[PDB]
Amino acid sequence: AFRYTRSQSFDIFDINQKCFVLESPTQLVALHLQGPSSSQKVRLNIALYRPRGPQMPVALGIKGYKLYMSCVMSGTEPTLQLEEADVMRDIDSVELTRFIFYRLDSPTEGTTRFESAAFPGWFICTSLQPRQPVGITNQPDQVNIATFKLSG
Repeated sequence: AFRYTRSQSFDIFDINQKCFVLESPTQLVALHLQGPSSSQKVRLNIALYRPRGPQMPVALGIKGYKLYMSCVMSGTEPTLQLEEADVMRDIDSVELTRFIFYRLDSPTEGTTRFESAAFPGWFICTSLQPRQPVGITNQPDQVNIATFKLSG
């Protein structure tokens, strides 16, 4: 279990300077943005949680679109999705742990990885190629990018 402490908004880019856009209500994509005002860069409203004991556990809100990121099984594959969810005070079930990621900062380099709490060993990643969905991988930074830079 995790209990909400506060939220803070951040810009995010991957290590190749791709940002996120909301391609459709259920899919984020990563691209090099310099487009029109129908392609609006996504910011994250990062909800920080305090654990029980069983670390910076966070939920990742898609700022202004009323969505949170989650990891769920689809078929037999771990999958990143976006779900309509309100702000969750208490994450106190295996089910709700789908919304929790461990924010893993490398302070010296200012980079960050996000590991799923529901699927340990799985990390948020982007394709090496632009205009592809944001996903999860158990081979972080291996023919994908799992390294991000956040700025508040």
